[PDB]
Amino acid sequence: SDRVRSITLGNSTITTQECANVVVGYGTWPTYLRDEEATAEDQPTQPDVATCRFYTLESVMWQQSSPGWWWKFPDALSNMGLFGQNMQYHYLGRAGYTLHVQCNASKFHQGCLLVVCVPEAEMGCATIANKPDQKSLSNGETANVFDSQNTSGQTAVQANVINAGMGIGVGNLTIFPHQWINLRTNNSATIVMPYVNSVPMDNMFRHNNFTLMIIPFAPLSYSTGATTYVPITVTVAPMCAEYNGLRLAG
Amino acid sequence: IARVADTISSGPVNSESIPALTAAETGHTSQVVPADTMQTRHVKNYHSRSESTVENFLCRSACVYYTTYKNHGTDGDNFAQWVINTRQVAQLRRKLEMFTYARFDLELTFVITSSQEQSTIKGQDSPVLTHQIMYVPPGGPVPTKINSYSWQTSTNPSVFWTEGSAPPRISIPFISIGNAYSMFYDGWARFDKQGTYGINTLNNMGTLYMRHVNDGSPGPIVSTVRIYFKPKHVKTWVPRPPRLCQYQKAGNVNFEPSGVTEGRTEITAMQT
Amino acid sequence: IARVADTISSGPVNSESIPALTAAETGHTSQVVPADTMQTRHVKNYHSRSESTVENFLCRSACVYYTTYKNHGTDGDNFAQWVINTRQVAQLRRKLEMFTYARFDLELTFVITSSQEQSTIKGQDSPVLTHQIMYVPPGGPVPTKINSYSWQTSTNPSVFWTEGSAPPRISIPFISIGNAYSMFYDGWARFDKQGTYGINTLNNMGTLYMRHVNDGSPGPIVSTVRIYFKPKHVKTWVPRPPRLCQYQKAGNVNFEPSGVTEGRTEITAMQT
Amino acid sequence: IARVADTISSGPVNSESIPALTAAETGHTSQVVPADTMQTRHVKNYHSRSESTVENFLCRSACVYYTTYKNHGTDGDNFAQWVINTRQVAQLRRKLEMFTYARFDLELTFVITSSQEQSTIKGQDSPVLTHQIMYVPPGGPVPTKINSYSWQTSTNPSVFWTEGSAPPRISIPFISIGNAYSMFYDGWARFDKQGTYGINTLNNMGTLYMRHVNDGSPGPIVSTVRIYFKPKHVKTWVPRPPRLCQYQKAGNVNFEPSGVTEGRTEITAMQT
Amino acid sequence: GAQVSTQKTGAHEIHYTNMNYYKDSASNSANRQEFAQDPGKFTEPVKDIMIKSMPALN
Amino acid sequence: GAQVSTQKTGAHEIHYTNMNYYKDSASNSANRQEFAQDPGKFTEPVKDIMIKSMPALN
Amino acid sequence: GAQVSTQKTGAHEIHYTNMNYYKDSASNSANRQEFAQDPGKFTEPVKDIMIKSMPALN
Amino acid sequence: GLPTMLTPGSNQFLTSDDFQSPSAMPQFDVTPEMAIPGQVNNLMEIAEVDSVVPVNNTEGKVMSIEAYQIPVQSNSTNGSQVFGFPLIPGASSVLNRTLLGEILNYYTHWSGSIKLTFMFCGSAMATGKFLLAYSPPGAGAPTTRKEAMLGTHVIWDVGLQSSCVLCIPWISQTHYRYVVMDEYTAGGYITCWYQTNIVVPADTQSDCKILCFVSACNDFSVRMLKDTPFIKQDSFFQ
Amino acid sequence: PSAMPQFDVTPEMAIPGQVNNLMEIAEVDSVVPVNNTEGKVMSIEAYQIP
Amino acid sequence: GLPTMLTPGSNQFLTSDDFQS
Amino acid sequence: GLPTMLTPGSNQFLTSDDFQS
Ligand SMILES: CCCCCCCCCCCCCCCC(=O)O
Ligand SMILES: CCCCCCCCCCCCCCCC(=O)O
Ligand SMILES: CCCCCCCCCCCCCCCC(=O)O
Repeated sequence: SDRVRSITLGNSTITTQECANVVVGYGTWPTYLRDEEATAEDQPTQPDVATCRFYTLESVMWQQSSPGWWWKFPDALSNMGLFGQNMQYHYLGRAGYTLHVQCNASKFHQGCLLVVCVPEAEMGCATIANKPDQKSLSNGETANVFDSQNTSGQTAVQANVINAGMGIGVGNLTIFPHQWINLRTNNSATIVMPYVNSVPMDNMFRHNNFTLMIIPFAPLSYSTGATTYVPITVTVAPMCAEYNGLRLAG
Repeated sequence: IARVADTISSGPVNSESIPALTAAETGHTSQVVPADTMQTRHVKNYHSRSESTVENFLCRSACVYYTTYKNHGTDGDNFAQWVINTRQVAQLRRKLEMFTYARFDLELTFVITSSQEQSTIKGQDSPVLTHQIMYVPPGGPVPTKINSYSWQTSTNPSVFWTEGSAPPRISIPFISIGNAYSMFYDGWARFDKQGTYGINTLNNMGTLYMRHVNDGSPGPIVSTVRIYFKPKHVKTWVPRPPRLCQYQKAGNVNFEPSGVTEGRTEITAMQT
Repeated sequence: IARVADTISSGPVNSESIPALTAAETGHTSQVVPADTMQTRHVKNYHSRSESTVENFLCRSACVYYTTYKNHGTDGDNFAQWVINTRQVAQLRRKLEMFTYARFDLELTFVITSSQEQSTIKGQDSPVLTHQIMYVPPGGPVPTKINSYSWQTSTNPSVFWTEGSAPPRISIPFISIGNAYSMFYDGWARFDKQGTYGINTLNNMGTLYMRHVNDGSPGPIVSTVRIYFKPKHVKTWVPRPPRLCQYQKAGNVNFEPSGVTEGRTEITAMQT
Repeated sequence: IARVADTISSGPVNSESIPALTAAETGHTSQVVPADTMQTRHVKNYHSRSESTVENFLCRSACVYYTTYKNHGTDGDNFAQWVINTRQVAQLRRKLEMFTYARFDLELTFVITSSQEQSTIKGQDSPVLTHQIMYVPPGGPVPTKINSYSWQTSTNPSVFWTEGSAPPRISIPFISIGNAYSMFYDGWARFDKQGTYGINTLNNMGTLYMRHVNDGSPGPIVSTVRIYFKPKHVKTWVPRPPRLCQYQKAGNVNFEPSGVTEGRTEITAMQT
Repeated sequence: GAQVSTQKTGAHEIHYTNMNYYKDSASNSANRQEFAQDPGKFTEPVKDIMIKSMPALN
Repeated sequence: GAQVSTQKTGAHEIHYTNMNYYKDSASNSANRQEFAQDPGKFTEPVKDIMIKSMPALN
Repeated sequence: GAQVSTQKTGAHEIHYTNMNYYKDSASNSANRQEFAQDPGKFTEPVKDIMIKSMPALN
Repeated sequence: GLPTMLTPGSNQFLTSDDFQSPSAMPQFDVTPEMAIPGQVNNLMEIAEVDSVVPVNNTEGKVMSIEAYQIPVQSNSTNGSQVFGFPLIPGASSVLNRTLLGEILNYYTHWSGSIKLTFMFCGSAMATGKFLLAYSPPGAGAPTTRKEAMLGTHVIWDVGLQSSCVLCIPWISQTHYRYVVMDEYTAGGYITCWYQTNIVVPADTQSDCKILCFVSACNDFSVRMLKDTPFIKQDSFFQ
Repeated sequence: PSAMPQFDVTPEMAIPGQVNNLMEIAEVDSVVPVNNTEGKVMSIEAYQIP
Repeated sequence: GLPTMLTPGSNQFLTSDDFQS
Repeated sequence: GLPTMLTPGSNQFLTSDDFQS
């Protein structure tokens, strides 16, 4: 019924039988730049199916005690095949993203997570008079982990979950496009995120357009004898990718 | 206009329709209104939503910054300077940070006041003071002294004002490099990510310089200038959660971990 | 227009009509005019009733309140504050209390004056003072000190003014919770009737805060601010008997029992 | 309007056309645009060139000159004078010298300030000062004293101003002998080439005279007047290379030999 | 876009103009005028109409 | 060459004029007005339309 | 007898009035406007016209 | 020149006004607009978006994720209380920092109806029923389900649909209520009681949580702007 | 100038007893304290003519 | 009253001007 | 004469402006 969906992009298809309706940006479906809104003069590269296919990020295990996980996108996909190579070879680029987050469990398991995509998710440092390290902010496809308590270190991210890493209430993250995975309701959630910026195109290494956060508001809980290994896996595909400024690779 | 939705009368219902139940997991709000849960009367609600508009929320002149300068000092060091930075002020910063991106014109007002310093000098009667405020864009000549040629101001805009007149006022058009000002920047200045990280990488909005344009007088005077900002014609995009932590720095978003609400005795307690 | 009724000529009458007699018990006034009691001449009375209109009666700027503050003090305690309360002033309160309910816009004017305090300091020559008046609605941040961040005023309305300029002026639109301001309230704040009783249960109109925006100077100064109120576009309902007792409190209607008129020697005496 | 040229899409090219090569020797620039060298996309470039217009470049009020005078002195020698000369100021001169010839009206603004001199006098309280600025065209009567009849000003234009008022302002129409003002003059005043050489041979624009119009008071005062110039309705011809050497004299173009650029380690170095 | 109305004058012996300069009606000057009166609600609040020339009772 | 528009008034109980004096649009006073709202982009960002009266699932 | 013209606005998202109060044209405010450009007198001061796509010589 | 007279209020600086002024940069070319997604024209577009309510405000749970969870369980008795709080959006610890609260904290007065969404987050094999109810002022909060049920209420059947919405109607003697706590504009109370027990099969955890979300109805507005008491500084940030 | 630009003023309701002019009050009668014997001023007797 | 702003040159006496009085 | 009110910014000298004189 409306619980079943299938998405085909490039050479990859994801079929889901128990899912939420698809959340779409701020009501905007991703498109290519118009002549009216353009900067760079060179004819852009449009890899089409070469990069618009789905890629899978490293899976994580959901513990009953887990505080949550996050990824930054332009960085997360930097080694993802040709998407990766096209950003490694260009000064400017643009793409939207389809984010499909999966976590199946038996009917006897309970818990619930927020799946949210947040633009410009600039991070605060655990040490006040300092800035966070590059590896504390992103590890490519490896998720970073939120802390259950206040954390510390000179280049550490203040990862305490309750402030979402940025000094806001975690409970107010629902402003941003989001969807929930409630184990009694569905196995997956889908968010479509258009490119959002102050500029038509940007440098894909210096700036992370958005961060994906997975936050367990209701921790995983189960009876004994039930399966103890319950993974969360994330699969993403760029859309309408465009590149400008072909150059010596970085 | 911008009138609040009114209320439609609603009688008893016995049917298969289920406005009461939904799926929050889907990422949208319920559209349920009182007519769907209880019997209602018609209400011609004439209330408007004008104060909720973005323009009204932001168009107030906030104090952003203030500094001081004196009419006496060492080797011409009698001027104040301030790097434009709207993040040094807690209340305005908070309001502005509600939107990720914004495009607006900015109206400025200055309030200039002064006072006497403790002195042993008799005969301090002095003429009315006139002040000069000059804006130097990035890369312009810089004052190093109050009597420097850098104050000639052949191109750089500036304002001269005499005490007792209405406070100075001026309009600044939207000036970004991009199509909006960013409130947040999840990135680095450099490609090797070795420069600073965060919003301050985009802050290259110039500096104000301020001084008296009178000569010195034996009676020492200290002056204070308050700079006020009033955004106009403001269009905003992508709202964000308001901050719960108190601000620590103007150059970043570092924060002290903070709880989400004041506590109470129990979950059923009325005394919050 | 608003012309007074004129007079119709009236000749001798001999009839069964009895305009002279009525029944006061019925609760209405007699409509008898001179043409009904004595022979009259025609009079084209051209007088109007314009000054009797409610708008003219009330639209005058009354002093409501005044207070003071100094340019020196202890630990930042150099500001004045005043809870809005229109019942602290005897003349205005009396006029306003004539109507049970009223709906109006209010225009405010401030008069700011200052003087020198006795001092032993020589060299008191000082720059012109500028004052800040800020309004803080119920629940806003509150100043505790003259240099508190609470004075940033990012949203709260405020007025800055320099001495020698025309007195400050501003318009406040009707702001009640209900559809009229109540002058009287025969009731309690709480359902158990354990809170206060009377009109003060509705008074939650915010507070004004006032201070100098100069820095301090060795010569001590004391300033006084008078706040004036001028209701406009005033519609009123349900007139009441004017008070005979003198007011005792701003928060209630307690009174000293008072007679209804000055006495005299006798009921036939001409000397009242 | 004044919109920048837009960009036309351009596909692959294989032909005898050679937009890439030319002959610089011919004295004209290449007209090559990106569509001629690389494949392009269409770009609707909406940028304008308004700030590049000559009028915007020059119409700013620059400080040109300032001088001083006192309210006490010897034998009436209490006035300032200044020969009109726009070459005494480095920033304005530089901008003006970019064009060989120019025709414009000039708007003037004066900024007048004053201060106290060190004194042993008690009782220096004084009335507000009023200043007189007078222009004397070449050949007019000249002040020799502050109380000279030369200040009667029956024809010569002048401005009287009291401190505390807005700064004085006045418009001067284009006044050249020729049809444009020359910025440069490669010639001599005399036919035998025995007079001066260069631009100063044409400078016969009159002199300003300035003084107080109060009488003297025991408390000594020194006043400073800054004169600002804002060209308007400016038409210019024959652009010139901007100067690299620093100015030495207002009366000529003598210069200290100067290099053409800051150096660097090598021709392939990125660190300039 | 000013309106034109009359000045109050003495009876039995003139226009002025009025432009609004603000976006808020609260900024307008007082609505002084002759209006109208209807004292009957306070002087004759009676269901059964009395006739001036007639006895009040019966 | 002033424009004429209305003042905000209370509902369920007027014009003013506005001339621009500057050559730069940045000099104009704030664009305060009722505008319009479209909350659906934030409250209902969903591809498949939900019906208020219907079950969300199936 | 004011003239009405436009304000400069941003491209790809208004009138103001201007009356002269003086008898001398020198009293008028600056003639700021887009005007027009003709760079050819400085960039192509050549008798024999060059074609962008062609060799400069022969 | 034209004879004029200055009125009171001349040469004053009002922080809340509308006047024209000279540009610092005449004929300045402003960078063109682009279609950035997510344009906000009005704050109600934000107030109508829900957020999760920190209902479990046990003092020791304030800095934990647990603040957002409402604990429920299998009970040996009927009619027990699940939760409750007064309806004071601009003051109560339950609502003051939610998105609706954060916007209201910049206003003095407010009016309109409110929605509360309750999402069951227990196992799929778990079922139960709850009473969601609102009790207008004039009586204190209900002390038993029997009393709670006499107000405005919804019986929430936990089944396939995981979420249920309780709509709080506008009931006031006024058109507007105060944002701040106030005795005159008393809010009334919102409570929840068990209707039935939470029933689970063997080898299922009976202990489970419910999340509550809050947002404004289409009929909602505010009256005047104020600063907010949620932020403070001692000196300029650096 | 308004302190609160574009302020939404609470709607009117038809409250009975509207007064447009003070003569609407002056034309309403009251009882005259005719018996102003000095000792009767604070008594109800002030309104009685014996 | 009508909002106005004073320009530079206010309250100055020019010996060469044209105003009504 | 015509009632007027002076706004902020009166009697100030801006080096970048357009007024008649
Ligand atoms: C001396 C008179 C001229 C004054 C000119 C001052 C111009 C300073 C720049 C103001 C705009 C700053 C906008 C910052 C907004 C942001 O980045 O979030
Ligand atoms: C600092 C400038 C802004 C001043 C704002 C002050 C607003 C205070 C409220 C005034 C209205 C009071 C009406 C009371 C009438 C009544 O209840 O009978
Ligand atoms: C006292 C009031 C009147 C002031 C009259 C001052 C007129 C001085 C002449 C100004 C024009 C000078 C133009 C020089 C330009 C050039 O040669 O390059």
